[PDB]
Amino acid sequence: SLPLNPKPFLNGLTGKPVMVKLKWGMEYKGYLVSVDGYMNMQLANTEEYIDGALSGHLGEVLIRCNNVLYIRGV
Amino acid sequence: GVPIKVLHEAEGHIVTCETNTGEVYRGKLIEAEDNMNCQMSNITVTYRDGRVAQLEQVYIRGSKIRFLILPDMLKNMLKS
Amino acid sequence: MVQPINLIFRYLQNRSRIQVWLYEQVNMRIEGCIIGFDEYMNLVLDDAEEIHSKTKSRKQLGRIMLKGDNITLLQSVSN
Amino acid sequence: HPPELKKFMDKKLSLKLNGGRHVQGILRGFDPFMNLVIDECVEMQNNIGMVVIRGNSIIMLEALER
Amino acid sequence: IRPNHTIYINNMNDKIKKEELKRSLYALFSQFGHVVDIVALKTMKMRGQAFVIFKELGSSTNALRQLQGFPFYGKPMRIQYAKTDSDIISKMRG
Amino acid sequence: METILEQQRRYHEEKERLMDVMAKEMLTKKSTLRDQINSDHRTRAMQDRYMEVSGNLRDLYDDKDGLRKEELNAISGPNEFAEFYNRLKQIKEFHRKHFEELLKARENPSEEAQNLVEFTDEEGYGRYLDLHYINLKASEKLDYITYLSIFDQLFDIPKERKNAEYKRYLEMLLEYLQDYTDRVKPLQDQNELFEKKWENGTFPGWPKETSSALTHAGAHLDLSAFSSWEELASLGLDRLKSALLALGLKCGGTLEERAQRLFSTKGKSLESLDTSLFAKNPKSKGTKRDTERNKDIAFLEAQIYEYVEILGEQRHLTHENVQRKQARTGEEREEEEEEQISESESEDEENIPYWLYKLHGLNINYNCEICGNYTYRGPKAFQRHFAEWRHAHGMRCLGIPNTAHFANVTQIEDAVSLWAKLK
Amino acid sequence: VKLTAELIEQAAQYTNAVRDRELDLRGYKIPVIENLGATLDQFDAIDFSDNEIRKLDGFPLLRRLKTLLVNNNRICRIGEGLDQALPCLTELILTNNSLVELGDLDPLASLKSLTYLSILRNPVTNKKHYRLYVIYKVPQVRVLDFQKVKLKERQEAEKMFK
Amino acid sequence: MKLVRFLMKLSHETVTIELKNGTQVHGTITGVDVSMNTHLKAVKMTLKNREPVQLETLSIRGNNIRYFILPDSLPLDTLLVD
Amino acid sequence: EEEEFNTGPLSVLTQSVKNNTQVLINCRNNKKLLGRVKAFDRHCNMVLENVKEMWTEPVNKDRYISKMFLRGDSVIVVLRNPLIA
Amino acid sequence: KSSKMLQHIDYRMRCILQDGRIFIGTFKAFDKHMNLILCDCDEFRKIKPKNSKQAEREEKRVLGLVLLRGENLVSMTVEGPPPKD
RNA sequence: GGAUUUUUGGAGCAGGGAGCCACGCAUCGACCUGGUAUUGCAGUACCUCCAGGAACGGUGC
Repeated sequence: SLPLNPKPFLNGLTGKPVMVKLKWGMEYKGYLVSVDGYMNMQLANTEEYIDGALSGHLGEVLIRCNNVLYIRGV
Repeated sequence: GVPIKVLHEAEGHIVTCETNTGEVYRGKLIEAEDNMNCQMSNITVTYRDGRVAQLEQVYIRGSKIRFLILPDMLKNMLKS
Repeated sequence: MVQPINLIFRYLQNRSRIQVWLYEQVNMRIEGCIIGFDEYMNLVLDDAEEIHSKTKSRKQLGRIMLKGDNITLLQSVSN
Repeated sequence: HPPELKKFMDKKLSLKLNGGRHVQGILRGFDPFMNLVIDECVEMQNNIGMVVIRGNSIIMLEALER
Repeated sequence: IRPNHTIYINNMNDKIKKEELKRSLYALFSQFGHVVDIVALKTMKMRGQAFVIFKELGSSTNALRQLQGFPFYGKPMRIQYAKTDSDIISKMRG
Repeated sequence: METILEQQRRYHEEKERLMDVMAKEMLTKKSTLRDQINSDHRTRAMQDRYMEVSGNLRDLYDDKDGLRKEELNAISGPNEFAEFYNRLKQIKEFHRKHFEELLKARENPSEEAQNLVEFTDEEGYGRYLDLHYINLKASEKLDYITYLSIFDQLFDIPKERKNAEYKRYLEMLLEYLQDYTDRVKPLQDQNELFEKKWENGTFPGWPKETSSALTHAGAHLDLSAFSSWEELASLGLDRLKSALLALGLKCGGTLEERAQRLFSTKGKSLESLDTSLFAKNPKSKGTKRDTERNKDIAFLEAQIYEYVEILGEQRHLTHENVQRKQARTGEEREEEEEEQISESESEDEENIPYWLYKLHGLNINYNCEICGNYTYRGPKAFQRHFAEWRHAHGMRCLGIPNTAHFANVTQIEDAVSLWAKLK
Repeated sequence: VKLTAELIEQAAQYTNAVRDRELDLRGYKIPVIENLGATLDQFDAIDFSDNEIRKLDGFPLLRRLKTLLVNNNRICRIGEGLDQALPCLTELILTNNSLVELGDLDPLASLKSLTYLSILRNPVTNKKHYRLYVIYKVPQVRVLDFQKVKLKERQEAEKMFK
Repeated sequence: MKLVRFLMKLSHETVTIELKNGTQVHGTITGVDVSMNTHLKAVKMTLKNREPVQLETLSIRGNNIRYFILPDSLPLDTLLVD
Repeated sequence: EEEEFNTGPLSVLTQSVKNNTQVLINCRNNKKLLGRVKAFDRHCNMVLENVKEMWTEPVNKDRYISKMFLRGDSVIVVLRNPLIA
Repeated sequence: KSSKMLQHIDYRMRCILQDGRIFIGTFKAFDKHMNLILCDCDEFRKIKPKNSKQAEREEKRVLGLVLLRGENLVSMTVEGPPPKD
């Protein structure tokens, strides 16, 4: 696309199912409620996938920005 | 910072530098930046296994320095 | 002189496929086509992949935003 | 501030990176964060071409030239 | 080929590792004067050869005459004055 | 090969040279020996010491020598120290080291290299000289110890053995007692303890902080002791103390009371009715444990004790200093500090602008087109360039003749039509 | 021209061609090796070529000294406690000196890291069995007089002198 | 709001602090500054896998703190007022 | 700024303080702190009440901590739930 | 007051590094980042002695005049009083 | 005044077993024996090839 930046991409993905990988290898799937300037992230109906396998169903979750490796829409 | 001024004072002197990874670099300090970035020359490097090597020219990023040893020629900033 | 940010701007324009070296993790690297990026070197990658150097295995990701925290190094790949 | 690297411009260098990683190439440019552009880069050996190294992950550099 | 600060050696046993070759070369040639630097590569082109650079020119001439055909790692070395001036010499002169 | 006779000879000769040097020293300023000897007197009681009169008048026989300042006395004492080290070494190697046809045989080879034009007056002169820095008279130090510096051994507050700096230890002590009820003087009052240091301890002698402190302090006092008296054999003193430690304790703890019997030093901290139960207690599991854990500390305590005893005069001298400085005013304390400082750092032996280039109009970007599209940094510079060799060479060789009609030229083109207007 | 502290302090100091820190003590006419304390153990190499030293002795404890170039001097004897003051001595170049008897080379057996040894142009060289003697008495040497110590020579030196 | 301000009010309290490197610190706060650099007295400090050592004084770089365990008595609602 | 605390991801903390509800904090130390948020800030420093700390050592472990301050860098994740209920 | 560092200035100080080393030297200067200037500084690895009957000192190294970067500093305690010099 | 050089973290976690001695997996490097090619004027990641050897070194789990 004509330049698609970090910030708009993430904003487009609000209201959507996402999965976030953390640096530590945990993964969290849920609906992205919001993100902020520092790229802290809020998920609803979160699920946890560790070793790529469903571990725990967690609900509403804040992820501190420094933990994030990458975010994927899914 | 006061330590930074004392570092700049050691430019032109032989100094020792340990990195964050524990490699030990000894030689002449050519340039020291405000952020602790260090240009040195005619180095002896002593790795974590104990082995030595020789380098003509190096530059180490300030953040990745654990510490520096400076001459005692400087010790004599006593105001602070 | 080439400035590093500009190189990226070039990668962006070219749509060259890019391989990223991550910080303090050697066994995995990330790949994709830079669509956009920001002041923090955060990247938007398309049709992205996790590359396991040990397992020779690739994990398919699609639309990725990688935080710049992880960036060690940026290279281009012909594929 | 800028890093004082003009002296090293267009010289061949040996770069020690975190993770025990080492590459070699010609300095083509830099910014205030010490992010580098390195040309004809080689991973220590396999040729990777012109690359960007983020200053964050730069431990040490050594000139292979005078 | 006029006298030169640098001598060109060929007919060297190319099985010696590069860093060992250079260190023995330095040792052997130190007897005639300070050796400023040694250039030796193992490429196909350059293998079995080395350029030894001395601070003093008299040292280079003495080395050449005294070590002509000296057995080094099994072979008799052949020494000659280099065709050109060494980069290091040119920089040290001007 | 090498004739050992010559080597052993050279050795005895060098030894002679050194003895002669330190003897010359002891001669110019008898204090050097006297000082030393006096201290020695109180460590090895047998030592015979000179007549007091000699000591005072600073004389060895008839001539009374000039009194020297402390820094120099100490200096020369450390120099003599290294000299005695050399001597001991040579004496060692020497101990480890100790026909006609061959005579002519060698005398023949002596003909070797006849053309050796050179004057050789440097065997006994280079040695004699090696042990006797400046051009003529600036530094008392011999070439042998030319890089010997006391300030790298003594701090300024110690004044080359005059005082011992205990303020630092007062700090550490405050850190040890976990309060501030303790003043420098009360701390010194504590040190004085060193039977008292054993039966009236500042803290419980099984306390960690305390034992650590005591270790550091002990070490300091000892190093200070030998530092301030180079001339006395350190090893001798060490061994003396060690033997006193081992032999004095074993029979009765050396510490005996007519009431409580025999006390144990450091490890147990208990008395004992008779020597009998005392001996059969030195094999018990308790005493084994303690003597096996608290050995180093007990020994260090003991050293602190005996070394502080040997330094009673310095301890008193310093305590005095403390009280003085304490009773000073501001100006007084300042001037005194000045004095200590001077004593410390004294010889041991006395004899453009932009605001102007912008105003002037320079360092401003400009270019001449006719000259190599050259750059000029000032407008005044341009007139000079016009009345110039190269500028006129470009004109005249261009076919545009020189001097004053063409002055305002910039580009090559216009002056061509101007020159067509000329001719 | 005594080897003095002052002498060492004004001496050319540089990184040599084989990338080691070397101190230049050439051509001073030094007769006796002494006062090395002042180098502060900061050199990988020390060049004592073209001097008048008689005995390789007198060194302080120098942990970093790995290369000793002692060309054109008058070395006729080697000190006995060399490993105690030079533990990592790896290369010793003694070309053109005065060692005459095989037994005078005996003190080199105690230098555990000694790997490069050069004794050319010394009278001792022409003594019968000089090479085999060095190989058996200083087995830690891998290159002797710029020639590889080979297995066959080791075995041959094991027979003779066994 | 700025919670370091809250910590700066805790002079003369005794606390237990757990460090990032696992070390445990029990002592009386003499001062917290704006960088959360914390200073204490009468300190019993237990590095992970040691027996405690007692120090009359200890000064911690703020970043190395994991968390403070506060006195149960502490009246938080008072301290949270500005 | 309040708006960003109110509606942004930190509203999780803002909501927990207002309702006096429980939250589980996954923590860098591999420990989890379960309790109520008395206060929080940008960095996710927090003052916590009725904290149940849980971890593992395999053996699970826990311990009660009435009053405590958490430096926010140690935060990995903060979870709001039907936990308080 | 700002004094909490300035108080200990000139004193002998025991400083603990992030890898777990012990640097003991004379605390002469600091700054915003807590970069420290340590005169007559030694490094210890194995122990900080409290009169360990076996020995007090193993793996001690004399360093001299040291500038330590604050990034890698953990903590400091008073080791001994100022040397007078 | 939490976005690369310091203070709002890239940290976290994994070693005993067998009879003083010895050790799983992956990657890279010289490296050591034989034999074999190459005789070439340079400025260097590295450097012939063929067969055999690694009770070798470093990093990660």
